Amino acid sequence: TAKKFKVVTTFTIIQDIAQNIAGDVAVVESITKPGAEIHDYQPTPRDIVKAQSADLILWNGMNLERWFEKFFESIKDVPSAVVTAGITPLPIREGPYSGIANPHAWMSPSNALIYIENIRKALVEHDPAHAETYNRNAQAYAEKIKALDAPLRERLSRIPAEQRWLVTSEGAFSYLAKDYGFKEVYLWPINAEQQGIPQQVRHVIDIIRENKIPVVFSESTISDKPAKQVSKETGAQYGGVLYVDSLSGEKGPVPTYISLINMTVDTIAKGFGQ
Ligand SMILES: [Zn+2]
Repeated sequence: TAKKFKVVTTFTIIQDIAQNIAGDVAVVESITKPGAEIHDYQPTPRDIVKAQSADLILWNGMNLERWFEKFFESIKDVPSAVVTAGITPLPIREGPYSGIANPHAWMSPSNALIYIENIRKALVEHDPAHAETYNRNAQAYAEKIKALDAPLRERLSRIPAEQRWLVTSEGAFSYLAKDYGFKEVYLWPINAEQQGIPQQVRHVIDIIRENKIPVVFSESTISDKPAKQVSKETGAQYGGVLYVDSLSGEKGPVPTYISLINMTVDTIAKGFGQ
């Protein structure tokens, strides 16, 4: 066991999934820090250094990392793989990014099985000496992720179907909302320039009042102020922060992808009174 194979991912969700497949034979690091906003992140010369010293680079695609392709052309002779191949996208519904793929495909546990398989294939292709380890680690982790779905599905099924309105800040939850049958309401369709402008806030306020939706949420990499303004003006409680675009730090409450899905579903269910 000389040097461990080095994998660099764009953001922390992919880091944790990939590290479970890598096990003990590769080290996986994320370019972005826990808590950092990932869509419009601005890479630095230190990020270039980290990617250039990798043996493999992994990114989401599906219009997530607006910085990645320009960043990756600075990198020489390091292979890359997009980990969302074979996932059917949901289009963004409005705004300047309307009609392109919503990147947040990892919020569906069923989609996460495809993430696992794509990362396994990339590690097996670019580090073939360790293929048996990657294959065994991916099979074990996919078992965990597959078993994850049933308790989450049952928990959220407790909410009456016509009350399943998921009101968030970024429209980051479309794939989870589809899996578990929630109608989707958000203050902005995807992180970008405008986030909590008027018109956005008022439309969401209107939908909450018409349907008496009991709760509204924010997310861990953006500002909680728009969601709190929405809850102040309506009958909705502020349900707290959901995790979607980043893990917490390793010593925080959301250290892993599994903990992210569990925590987001728990916080939603609690917002509806379980
Ligand atoms: Zn996002």
